[PDB]
Amino acid sequence: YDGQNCKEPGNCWENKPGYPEKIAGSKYDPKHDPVELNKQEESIKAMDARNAKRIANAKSSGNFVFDVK
Amino acid sequence: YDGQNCKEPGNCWENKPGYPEKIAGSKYDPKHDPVELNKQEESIKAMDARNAKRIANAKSSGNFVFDVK
Amino acid sequence: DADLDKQVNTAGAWPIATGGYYSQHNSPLAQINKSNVKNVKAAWSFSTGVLNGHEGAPLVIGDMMYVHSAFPNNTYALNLNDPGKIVWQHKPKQDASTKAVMCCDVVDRGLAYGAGQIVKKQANGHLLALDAKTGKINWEVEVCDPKVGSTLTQAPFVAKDTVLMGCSGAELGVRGAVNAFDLKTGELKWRAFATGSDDSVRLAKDFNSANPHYGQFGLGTKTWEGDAWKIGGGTNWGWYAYDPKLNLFYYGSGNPAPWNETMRPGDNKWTMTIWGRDLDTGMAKWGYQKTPHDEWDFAGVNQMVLTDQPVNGKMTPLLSHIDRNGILYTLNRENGNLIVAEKVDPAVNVFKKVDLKTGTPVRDPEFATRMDHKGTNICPSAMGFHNQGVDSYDPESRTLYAGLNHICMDWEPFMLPYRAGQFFVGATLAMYPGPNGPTKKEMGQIRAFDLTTGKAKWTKWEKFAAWGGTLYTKGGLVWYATLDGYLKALDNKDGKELWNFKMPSGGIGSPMTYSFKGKQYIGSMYGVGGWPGVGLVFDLTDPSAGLGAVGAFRELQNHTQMGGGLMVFSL
Amino acid sequence: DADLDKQVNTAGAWPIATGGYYSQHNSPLAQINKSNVKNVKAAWSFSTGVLNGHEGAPLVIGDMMYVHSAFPNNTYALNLNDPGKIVWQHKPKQDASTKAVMCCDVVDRGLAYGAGQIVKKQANGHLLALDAKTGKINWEVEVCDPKVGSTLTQAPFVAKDTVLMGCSGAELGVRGAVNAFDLKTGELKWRAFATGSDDSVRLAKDFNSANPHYGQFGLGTKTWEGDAWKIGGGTNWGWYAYDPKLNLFYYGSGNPAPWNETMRPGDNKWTMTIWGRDLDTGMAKWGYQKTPHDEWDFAGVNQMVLTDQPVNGKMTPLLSHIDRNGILYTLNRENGNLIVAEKVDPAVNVFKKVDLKTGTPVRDPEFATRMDHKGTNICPSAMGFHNQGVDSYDPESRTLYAGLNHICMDWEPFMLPYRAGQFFVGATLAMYPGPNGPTKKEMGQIRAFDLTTGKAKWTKWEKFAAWGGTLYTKGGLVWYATLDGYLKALDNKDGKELWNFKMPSGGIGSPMTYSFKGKQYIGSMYGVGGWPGVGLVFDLTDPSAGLGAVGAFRELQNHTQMGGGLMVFSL
Ligand SMILES: O=C(O)c1cc(C(=O)O)c2c(n1)C(=O)C(=O)c1cc(C(=O)O)[nH]c1-2
Ligand SMILES: O=C(O)c1cc(C(=O)O)c2c(n1)C(=O)C(=O)c1cc(C(=O)O)[nH]c1-2
Ligand SMILES: [Ca+2]
Ligand SMILES: [Ca+2]
Repeated sequence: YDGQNCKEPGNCWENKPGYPEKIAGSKYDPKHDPVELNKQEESIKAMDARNAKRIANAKSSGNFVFDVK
Repeated sequence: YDGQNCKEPGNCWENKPGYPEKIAGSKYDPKHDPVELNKQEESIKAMDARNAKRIANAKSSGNFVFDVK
Repeated sequence: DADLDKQVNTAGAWPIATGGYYSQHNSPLAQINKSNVKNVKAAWSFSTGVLNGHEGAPLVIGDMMYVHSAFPNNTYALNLNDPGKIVWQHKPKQDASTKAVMCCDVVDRGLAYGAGQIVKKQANGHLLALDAKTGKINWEVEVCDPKVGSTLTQAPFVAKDTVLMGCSGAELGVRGAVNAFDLKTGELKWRAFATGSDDSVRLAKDFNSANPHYGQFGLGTKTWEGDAWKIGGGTNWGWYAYDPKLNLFYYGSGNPAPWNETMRPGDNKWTMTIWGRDLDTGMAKWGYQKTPHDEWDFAGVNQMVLTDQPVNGKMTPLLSHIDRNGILYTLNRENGNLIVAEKVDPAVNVFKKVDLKTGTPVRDPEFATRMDHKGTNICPSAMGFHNQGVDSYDPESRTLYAGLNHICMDWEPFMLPYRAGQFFVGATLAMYPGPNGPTKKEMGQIRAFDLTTGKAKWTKWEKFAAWGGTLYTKGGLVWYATLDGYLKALDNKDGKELWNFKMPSGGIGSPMTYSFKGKQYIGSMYGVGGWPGVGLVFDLTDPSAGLGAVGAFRELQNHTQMGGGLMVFSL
Repeated sequence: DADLDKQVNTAGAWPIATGGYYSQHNSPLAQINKSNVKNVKAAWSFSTGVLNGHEGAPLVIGDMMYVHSAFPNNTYALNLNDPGKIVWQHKPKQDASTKAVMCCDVVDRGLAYGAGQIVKKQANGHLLALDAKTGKINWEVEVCDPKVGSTLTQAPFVAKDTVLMGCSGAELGVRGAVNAFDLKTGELKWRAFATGSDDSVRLAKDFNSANPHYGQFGLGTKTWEGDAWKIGGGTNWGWYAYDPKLNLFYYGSGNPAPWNETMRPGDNKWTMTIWGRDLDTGMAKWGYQKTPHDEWDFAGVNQMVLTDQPVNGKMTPLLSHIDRNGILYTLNRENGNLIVAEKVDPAVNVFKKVDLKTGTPVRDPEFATRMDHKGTNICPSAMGFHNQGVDSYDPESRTLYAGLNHICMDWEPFMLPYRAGQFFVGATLAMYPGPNGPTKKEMGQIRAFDLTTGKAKWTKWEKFAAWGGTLYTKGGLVWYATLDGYLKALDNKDGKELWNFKMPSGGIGSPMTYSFKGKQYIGSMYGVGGWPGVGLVFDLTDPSAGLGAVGAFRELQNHTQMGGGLMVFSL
């Protein structure tokens, strides 16, 4: 794995001698938990709605408040 | 109570108008708990013992060490 | 904005962390010069009352100075007419747990200024705009969430009516994005992730059109197996640069997660890449990945320096940057063409070199990292040959004065799960000084470079890493702070030491300069910390602790202690 | 001991916190004078890595400087040849609960030196002797017990082969005592209590033979009702003085407990007493009770200054002292005779005056304290017209330069139980500026006194209390640090301000001076705290909080933040 063998342009990755080409099903399988994976997304969704809630309850009053709800 | 009327040398205390001459039994009785009042002496006593063990413990070997028993 | 444009155009002001839009971190002030320097003396000081790493430098806007501290990220406004009085201060109420999801000290790289407001963040993810004269809070929004290990540490960046902010957390497996807010109201404009779909990443239809071999569409997921990119890293916690003409802003995206390479096959795009994005839409114009499939934690966030220099005797718009990987890169800031890609020190061995044709690092297997194998004598170390510091540029001699680390490592990875809000490193290291120091002991250098040739003019060695950066003032001096506690002034010509002063604590920021009532002052933060000072800051004794950093910096302890504040100097 | 006297007699050394055995806290160095003081600049700095008030000053022996911090009491050794490096350091392991029993910030007034040993204490009750060269511990013993509310803060005092040390805690009912320890072994020689039997108080056969009216035998039991003396206070946490010819040592014992005067009828002897005790036996030769039955917390621990001056033409061995009560006292140090007992400011109202014949204060009932009553416009406040500061004396003009406080209060006691290890105060106060400041907001003054008449030569006003003291150097300057952060230099002649520097934080110690390779230096700790700064170091807001102090120093925050360090100056 020298970085010069590219399947496609910008995709030159290769497994190291002795390592799977695909991680799943092997002893190196991360076995990631889906719900755990989505945690960041859910977080952004929430916080995003909080800020719209924050900035909206201000464009109308004239006075900004963070402790919105 | 001006500080100038002394019972004897070095003892010039006087009760202020309307305050009792002796506190015990009055509305200002501190009602001190003897068990509480003796703590400092007991503590000192114990401390003295530990320290005496340390200087001896090292006067005989020649290497100070705090931990003793 | 027009307000910042005004400040940027005023002599002696310092409204931008990096020195200006181009981030050359220099100054035309020449009242202090090589003939003078010996007489510079302390003028006044200020304690923040917080310990830990004091990164960044204060902002000077008019007769006001703005100082910032480590967590809990307090703000102090001082009128230069009487440094003794604190006009307004902002002191956040932040949960103390925030601290536990921060990898490399509870640092803060600084403030930003725009539209007569101070743009400031908080480690716990809040971002705010405060009036600059009263400190009244104009708006307050949430950018990051510490419960998923995401925090703020970089300085906000302001250009036109936009503030750019990126969260930290790749060591906790956080998926990097550059967030854009409205200066005036703090409402989100757009978000550009480092991994994912073309839509999340925001590539324009002409993305890399001039360099198709760099890669284009869909690499965001194909260079990853499954949803591994969802906790893929690539956070941008470094510095920005901006080209008002082109209306493009540039920055590096960080390391892929976990540190354990065998857990994430693929090129891991678009982490470790230098970007060219339209300020208004955030759509990528060009993007070049410096370290495809990272194996060493070379988070590619370092400073971007924009210059206008002759290349092959023709004038070209360049972008320059010294990566953690140990390569100095020079590209055309217009279309992303690769012009220079040289090793900052011959000690670099992860790559044989970087092929300008393939635009790829020619990897050396002997110095790679993989499961069941302990890599040894890998250079650079994870701390890199260059970190978070801001370097300067002398526009006359066309020289960049770099603060480099000379540190190597030992590395062996290990498997571990992922829990949203916990550390996700998966590697055990040992760090030590590189091999080229004059006594095989030095860990720092101030090296001067030609950006178009990538060649070094001179070198000044330092006992410890040159972490903070350098500043360049037209008087012919290169100013820097050291981990062991001194502020030094070198002769730009040969790097010989003209002056120094022993500060309370080592410095982890870069000096700044300003003018007040016709007098030039040099400003510096003090209060050692950051990755280098974790042993000293948390009381670590384990060499392996602090991600391998503790062993390396064992001796710092006998040279300095914690601190937190500012010192100003002048004639 | 012999080693101490060697250092005492070596020019430009500083082996005693107080300046010498006589505690005049002055110096013969005349390199810096009224004519070149303008030129003094910061020479070097060092951070302790700890916050909270940094009281005291460093010690200089040979080419070594020993610096100390606030709790947890670290010690750092520096060769003056190279301030950048920490030769040795001592960092104790102390339980954080220790802090909960320290009344007035977690402060430490400094180190001592004797027999080639650095003597240091810990807030938690230990006292050690460490090699001055290597920091190796020679002996370590317990002095006080934090479990009953006893902690250590004062600077140890060394004289001959003995080390004097007293614990703090009158605010928690601690019965004060001076403890004398063997310099070489740390074994206890004796202990002289401030209350109880004459045997425990250690009175000599001829105690007060020249002034029988001061009181003699049986009063440490007889001036209390029952057993109240057992938790009677009288701790000595101030400064000491020593006359080698006379073999006497001098010091003041503190305030009686509780603060609630109604709970302890009696003169409460021998608290609030100035002592003349034999160094080898610890037996009192004389004892002058300044404040019989304290009703204001006027703890009598202030510095004792020995001078030899003519009184009515007769050269007399004197002891001078400014108590919390607002009275400047001058006695004959051999016999305890009272010569001067004068107000340091006309605002003193607790007493009409001190009767030199009766030797007691003539009380003004209007400013007394007592249950079920709120006393207002009491001057001085609990904080006193003088506190822990270390003042200086010019042997040539024969003037003492005092740092005073100008604070008054309102007070009203309340009944409470005594439980060991728990606070035992019983008073609510509000403190505020005294009446004489120019704008009526000033709470500090630098006042120059004649010790034989107790008359002021000049006055300098200060916004904030003059808490740390002053230093006098033969060049004709009075040096001091302010709570708002400046080290200043005045003309000893008229108190006019000749120089100043803004340090990172407020100073609560007194400046020191030494020689090194032919240059005189001025050293000053920085880092606000102590009683005046508790609002700031603890983030209190209740004006009533911090024993009344918070309301009084509420504006200190707009001028300074915490710190921790040393700043050295020179030409
Ligand atoms: O992966 C990240 O998101 C992230 C964040 C930070 C940070 O914000 O301080 C650092 C790093 N990585 C990092 O790799 C690193 O070497 C580092 C050094 C420092 C520092 O301030 O000195 N921060 C960080
Ligand atoms: O009664 C005591 O035992 C005791 C101890 C201390 C101390 O050790 O700091 C102070 C006081 N009292 C005290 O009354 C006082 O006003 C005070 C001020 C300070 C300080 O350093 O600022 N310490 C103390
Ligand atoms: Ca990282
Ligand atoms: Ca007290």
